[PDB]
Amino acid sequence: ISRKWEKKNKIVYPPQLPGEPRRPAEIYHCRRQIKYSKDKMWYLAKLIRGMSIDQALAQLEFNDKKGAKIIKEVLLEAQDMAVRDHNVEFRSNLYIAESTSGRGQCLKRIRYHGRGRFGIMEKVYCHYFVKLVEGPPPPPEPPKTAVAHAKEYIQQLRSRTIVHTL
Amino acid sequence: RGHKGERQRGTRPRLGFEGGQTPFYIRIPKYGFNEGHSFRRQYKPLSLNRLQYLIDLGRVDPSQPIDLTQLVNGRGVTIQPLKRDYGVQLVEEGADTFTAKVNIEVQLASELAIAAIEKNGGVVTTAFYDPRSLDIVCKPVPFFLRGQ
Amino acid sequence: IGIRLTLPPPKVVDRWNEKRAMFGVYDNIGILGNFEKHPKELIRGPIWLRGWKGNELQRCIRKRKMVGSRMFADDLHNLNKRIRYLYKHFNRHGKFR
Amino acid sequence: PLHKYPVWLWKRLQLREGICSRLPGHYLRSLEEERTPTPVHYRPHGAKFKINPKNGQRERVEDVPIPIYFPPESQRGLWGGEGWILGQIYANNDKLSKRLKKVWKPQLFEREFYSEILDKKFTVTVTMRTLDLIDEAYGLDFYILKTPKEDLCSKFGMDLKRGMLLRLARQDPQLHPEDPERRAAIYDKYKEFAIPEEEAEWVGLTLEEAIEKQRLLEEKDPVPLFKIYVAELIQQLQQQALS
Amino acid sequence: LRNRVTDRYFRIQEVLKHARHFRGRKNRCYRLAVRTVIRAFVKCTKARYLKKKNMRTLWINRITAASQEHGLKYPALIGNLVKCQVELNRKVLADLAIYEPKTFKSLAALASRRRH
Amino acid sequence: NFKRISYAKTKTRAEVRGGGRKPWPQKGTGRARHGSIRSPLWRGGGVAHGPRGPTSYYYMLPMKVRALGLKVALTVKLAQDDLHIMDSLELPTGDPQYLTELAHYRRWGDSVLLVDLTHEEMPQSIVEATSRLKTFNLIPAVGLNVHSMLKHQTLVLTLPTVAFLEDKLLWQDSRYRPLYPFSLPYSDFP
Amino acid sequence: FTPPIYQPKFKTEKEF
Amino acid sequence: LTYFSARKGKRKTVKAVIDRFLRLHCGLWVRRKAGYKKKLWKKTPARKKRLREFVFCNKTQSKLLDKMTTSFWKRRNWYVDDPYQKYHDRTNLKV
RNA sequence: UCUCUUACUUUUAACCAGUGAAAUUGACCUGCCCGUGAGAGGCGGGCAUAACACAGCAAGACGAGAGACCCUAUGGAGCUUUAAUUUAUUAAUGCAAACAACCUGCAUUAAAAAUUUCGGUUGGGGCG
RNA sequence: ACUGAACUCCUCACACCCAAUUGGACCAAUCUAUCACCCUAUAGAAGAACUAAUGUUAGUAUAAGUAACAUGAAAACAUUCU
RNA sequence: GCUAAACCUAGCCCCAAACCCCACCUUACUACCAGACAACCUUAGCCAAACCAUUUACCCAAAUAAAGUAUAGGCGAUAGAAAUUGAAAUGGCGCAAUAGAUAUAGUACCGCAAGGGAAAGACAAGCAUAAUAUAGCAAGGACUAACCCCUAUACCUUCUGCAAUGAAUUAACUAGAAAUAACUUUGCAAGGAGAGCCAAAGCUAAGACCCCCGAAACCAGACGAGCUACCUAAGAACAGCUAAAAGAGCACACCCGUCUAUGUAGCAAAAUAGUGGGAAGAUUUAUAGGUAGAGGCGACAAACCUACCGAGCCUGGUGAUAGCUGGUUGUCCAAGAUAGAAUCUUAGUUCAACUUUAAAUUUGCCCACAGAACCCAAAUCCCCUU
Ligand SMILES: [Mg+2]
Ligand SMILES: [Mg+2]
Ligand SMILES: [Mg+2]
Ligand SMILES: [Mg+2]
Ligand SMILES: [Mg+2]
Ligand SMILES: [Mg+2]
Ligand SMILES: [Mg+2]
Ligand SMILES: [Mg+2]
Ligand SMILES: [Mg+2]
Ligand SMILES: [Mg+2]
Ligand SMILES: [Mg+2]
Ligand SMILES: [Mg+2]
Ligand SMILES: [Mg+2]
Ligand SMILES: [Mg+2]
Ligand SMILES: [Mg+2]
Ligand SMILES: [Mg+2]
Ligand SMILES: [Mg+2]
Ligand SMILES: [Mg+2]
Ligand SMILES: [Mg+2]
Ligand SMILES: [Mg+2]
Ligand SMILES: [Mg+2]
Ligand SMILES: [Mg+2]
Ligand SMILES: [Mg+2]
Ligand SMILES: [Mg+2]
Ligand SMILES: [Mg+2]
Ligand SMILES: [Mg+2]
Ligand SMILES: [Mg+2]
Ligand SMILES: [Mg+2]
Ligand SMILES: [Mg+2]
Ligand SMILES: [Mg+2]
Ligand SMILES: [Mg+2]
Repeated sequence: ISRKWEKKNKIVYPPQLPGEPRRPAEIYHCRRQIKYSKDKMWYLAKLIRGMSIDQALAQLEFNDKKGAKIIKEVLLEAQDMAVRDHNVEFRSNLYIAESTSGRGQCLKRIRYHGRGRFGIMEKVYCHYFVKLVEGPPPPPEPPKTAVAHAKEYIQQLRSRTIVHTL
Repeated sequence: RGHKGERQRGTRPRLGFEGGQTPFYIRIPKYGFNEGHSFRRQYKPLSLNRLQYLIDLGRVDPSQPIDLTQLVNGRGVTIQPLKRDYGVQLVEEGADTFTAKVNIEVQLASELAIAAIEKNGGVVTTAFYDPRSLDIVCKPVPFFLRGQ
Repeated sequence: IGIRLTLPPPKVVDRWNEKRAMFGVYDNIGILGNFEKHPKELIRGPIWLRGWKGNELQRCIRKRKMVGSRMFADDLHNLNKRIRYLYKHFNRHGKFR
Repeated sequence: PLHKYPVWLWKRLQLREGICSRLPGHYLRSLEEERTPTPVHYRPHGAKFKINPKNGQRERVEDVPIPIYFPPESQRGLWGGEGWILGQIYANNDKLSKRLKKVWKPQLFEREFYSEILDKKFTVTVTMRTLDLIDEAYGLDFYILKTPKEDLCSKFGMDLKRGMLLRLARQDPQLHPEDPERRAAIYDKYKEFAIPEEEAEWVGLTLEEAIEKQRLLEEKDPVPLFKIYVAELIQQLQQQALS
Repeated sequence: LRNRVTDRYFRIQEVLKHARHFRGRKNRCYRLAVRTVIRAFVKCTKARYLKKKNMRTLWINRITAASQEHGLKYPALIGNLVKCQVELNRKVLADLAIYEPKTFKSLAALASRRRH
Repeated sequence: NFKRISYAKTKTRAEVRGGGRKPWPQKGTGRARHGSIRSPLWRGGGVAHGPRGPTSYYYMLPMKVRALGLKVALTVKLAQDDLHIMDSLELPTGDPQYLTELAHYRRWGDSVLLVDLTHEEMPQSIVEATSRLKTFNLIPAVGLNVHSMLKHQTLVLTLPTVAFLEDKLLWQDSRYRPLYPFSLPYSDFP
Repeated sequence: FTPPIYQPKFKTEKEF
Repeated sequence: LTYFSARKGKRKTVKAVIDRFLRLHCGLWVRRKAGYKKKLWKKTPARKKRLREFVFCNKTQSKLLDKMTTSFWKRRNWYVDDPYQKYHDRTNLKV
């Protein structure tokens, strides 16, 4: 197995110079071996990707999926450790920079079929990972405008060379 | 190994099999070419050329009687009693240049070889040896180590 | 992934231990000792292949001939089966005749 | 691995160990020695060498005995070394025909034999060969005493041998009691076969019977240590008094 | 397992490195990668003929365009240049068409004059 | 190689435990056809062409060839200045340090092979000195061989060993073809 | 008819 | 044939070959002609003369016979009055 | 049942939640017409063509998984016989052996069996 | 007329486009001898090289989060009701 | 960044040496009454003979040699002596957890049983980060530029050649074993070789070369009648109505299984629902026992004998055999093509032809004339030149 996500909280950066922008705090947290499909967990992780901590908690509190409660508990734990151990001033000043689900260690069971035949059921487990970054959630990428499209097209037109000649 | 078949599978028929046609080595009539081959007596030839060569090189001493023991000890002849060698036959080859006075005891001797030996003032006698005596004569030291 | 991720522990070989240092001694016991002993008498190993060599079938035949009576029961059964199989293979299989 | 000894030597090794080692030497030698039985079911070669007509050369010839099967009934009778031939034949006596299993059995008769040394009449299942052998030996007692174990090939025959030999060795007066002259005449007639009784006791015993006999001979209830210690203490006190 | 292969990692990587820019499992799975890498190399080898063939086609197209700008057809231009003993090849003629229009104009005028 | 006896051995599919029954029927299961669970294709199955029993690698070069090899090794040592003749192997002391320092001073190799005539008459001083050394090896003359002569950088011979080796190796030249093994009595051979 | 083949139980009874 | 016997591990000789062919030491095999004793009354004198002859074998036939016999049958035999003593060697042969 | 089908209920279904198989799978960035080939998603010529879910359908993917038909093998096995080979074994007799019974050996005849084989050419088979 | 090949020429270089089979030149890794002592060399060996056996074992995919499975109702969780 | 990935000794292999309290045969592991049954008896067959029918090596009691000789033999496949001769004496160019023992264990588990029999302990694939953009074996040529342009009928194997076969993918494992000659390189040389053997340049030594998986089977010895078939002993069940002592009627329980539908990896390796037949009998059924594989049993369906019986199952012979199918793993170069005969042979083989390597030597191919039949075409053959 790998446990690099846990270690990512133990990296200490050198002290910043006074004439240097304040480095936003980063908090890595995880829950391992959740009795849940990683494919089902992926939808909740994708849902709360990029959102503020409070918005994610609000969205998860009203989601019917089993993994929603687990992700909410993980996020609450991450918020607590962000305040206690990572010197995050405000609880709510956090956004989910990364939220992914990973395969866990799974168990194999026998599923009996109808003619003395069988399948191998897998008791699926999943991991769940969050990185919380201190600060407002970054603004969503603005949609491409017609002006931007035309600019890109004209740049492509200007990039043309006379190919396969002197 | 080639493409599929007996030869590629490694199961081609025995040597001499011809695919069912009666084999060459069986369709030929039996003839007694080798009947009694193992009971035919064999005599290693000792040409007068070879005898003169041995005497000249001193591997065989003509001043003493020359018998099969002396020939073997001088390495002039190699006798295999197990291969039905019954001894040495004198061979007329080299008679016209034989110039040695020798007392030689062989098992067979051609008329011309006897003539050459006697013309040089020597003596030749044909003496029989059974296989056991022949083995003992050819290699006496192993027999002496047998303690019999 | 069929590769080890660490260097194996170093393998130190003493080229001058007694065995290596005296290797080869008495290989000329015959030509330097009036042929009282043959160099093959220096060979230490199975009694049935001291100073002798053969293919697997000949080795198995020799083993059965020389120590077959002292072999364990199932080892001897295996040797008999092996001789039978090797006989069939060497006398009936192969590219050549 | 390999056994230290060949497996066919294991019986001999066992004989050299345990109670079998305590067995008397003459009996052990009798077991160890093996002589080929007299040819019965095959004609032996006249000589050791023969001029085979095919090539006219002198070739060695050996007599390979036919394997004979002796059913357990034979051990209760006197078959003169005769037994069942379990073999095979070629139908119509040509090798290119079928090969058939064939059992040749001897013709068995029930006859009554009187043993002079035993003064008893035995009804014995017998063969014509056994009758001829008895005639050649001039009587049942002579046949039993002359014929070795291998040629006799009968547990009953060897028991008769042991009985006759014990009778001779002991000069037992139970042979025709009240007729000492007749008893002495019988013993004189069979004098040449007499052997020591210590040896006659073990004649014809199977290995298991001999082991049981030896175990019975050497079985002794242990002497109480009271007696041993009393003897030792009395001896020590005698030594102290003398010194 | 007296002798076992220990280099299989590097033997696999030698092919996978050439397969890394493929689509799908052809860039990962050696069984699939090796087949597509062999096809890629065979295509690369065979494409050296098509590169030369297409370059001449491109040169002829460009020369045709440039000469039609002056009323000449490509066969007329090429043939009359040969007859005037100008041995400029098609690559050079296309280069002159693109980068020296006045020189190409001179060549076209020369070819038309020779024709007349 | 002539002394080599490899003891590597693998079990064939006949000798691996079990594997008598056919695992599943030929047809119907949708699986590959197999006759035993111990065929070489299977995990835990036999080895198709593995090493078979203790195998010997024994062979004899002609004794003339072996004697010639000894002669060539001696000529090579002499020509390359690795051969040193001693009147005797007697040492002032049995101290190994003396022997090592002597070799270092005389610019001998890192390894020395000292050869004395017979095992019994070897001086006690040299015996004690060499018994404690790894690269200085002392052998009787009858133990001389090409492998050890090549393993050791320098070869030290005594004069009796030189005479003995000359006699033994030159005898191979001008000798008859044997009538029987030379261990048996001959007219002129000790 | 070919009877079904059952795999060994240990493959499916494994636990952490 | 048997390349490795079960008792000695040696190569065996096909005795059908020995009963039929004579090997001259140089490598030639001599044989009789098939049918040389069969129904001579219905054969012409020329055919009978051809059949009564001792005949050499092919190169491939000789190679087959050499494979089917062991080295014992390919040795020098110094028989007393061998009729084939002169034929055992080749003379004035170019390639 | 049908002309000729309809309506409703339950199950199934579809959506939400939990759990979670199987056959299958060369890789696939997996279109249509005509042609080619004896049968084309992939070849040629045309045509079409932003990108992905979901629910249906069953024309194609020579669909999947099994099976049938024919032919072959100096492959098996079974069956029947006036196929070949035997009669070891039983059952009868006969002759010797043991002095009628019983039993041994050698024959002959049967019963019961046993072992083994299935040449080649002619769409197949019959008769050839 | 031109276009048009791996044909031919051109600059340079050349052993470098048949199945079965056959001849040859090299060679990965491993072990051993002796080196090197750094990760190599000269040799000797051999369980000595896998895109393919409905191959064996293990892992994980695809089909698929599909097929399929399950707990009568309320409640004070006492109980009552269907 | 998940899943993973890696590791080294747990042990094992081949040699050498050495000869290695109580309970329990009854239903085993059961303190404690009339014994007596007590064992012995050729292996067969697979297989080779290309069928098969006689035949076809198999712990031997000193290796080597005699010798693959004498002999035997559908005289053929093959088998094969002896006389005689006389060998001395704690290690690994073994494995390192798919290996090495099956073994962490004959355990778990599977089977009624005999039997079978494991696994494992210390950034591969798959996914995620990060779905997707016209067009197409997914690449190549390229290009400023990912795509757009142009070119391009997946791989293996089997077919004459494309169709057919196999392949989800990763990792590990997984398949050319050897003699008769030859050739090459040493040694010595009319002799070689460390007895035996060969020798009219030979002899000695080395180097090079002969795969893997798979039947249906056959035989031997065990294990099986807790299913089923039949039987034996001793039991049990059969309402109600009608009829009256019934192989009676209707119809419960019970037994069965006519028809339909559902189900078709199912609840089920034969079930469910309805319908239907029998239901005091030649009935159904519990218990214990018996008959065993060429055998049993059979109200004969070749039915049944532990889910797969035109002949059970297990183990062994056994790595059966397979002229059939499939597979047969580094790089590079080179030479390399259809072809007659025989054959229980046409799915094979042997010889020839072709082919490859090495070697020796001198002619080889093409062909101008001249020349090759009477009966009554195109060309071919042959060879001075070239
Ligand atoms: Mg193949
Ligand atoms: Mg073929
Ligand atoms: Mg087995
Ligand atoms: Mg194993
Ligand atoms: Mg759901
Ligand atoms: Mg079409
Ligand atoms: Mg397609
Ligand atoms: Mg759809
Ligand atoms: Mg299909
Ligand atoms: Mg061109
Ligand atoms: Mg060219
Ligand atoms: Mg391998
Ligand atoms: Mg692989
Ligand atoms: Mg595979
Ligand atoms: Mg899924
Ligand atoms: Mg679906
Ligand atoms: Mg559903
Ligand atoms: Mg056969
Ligand atoms: Mg293991
Ligand atoms: Mg990966
Ligand atoms: Mg497939
Ligand atoms: Mg029952
Ligand atoms: Mg009633
Ligand atoms: Mg009724
Ligand atoms: Mg019935
Ligand atoms: Mg019927
Ligand atoms: Mg069954
Ligand atoms: Mg096979
Ligand atoms: Mg070529
Ligand atoms: Mg025929
Ligand atoms: Mg065929």
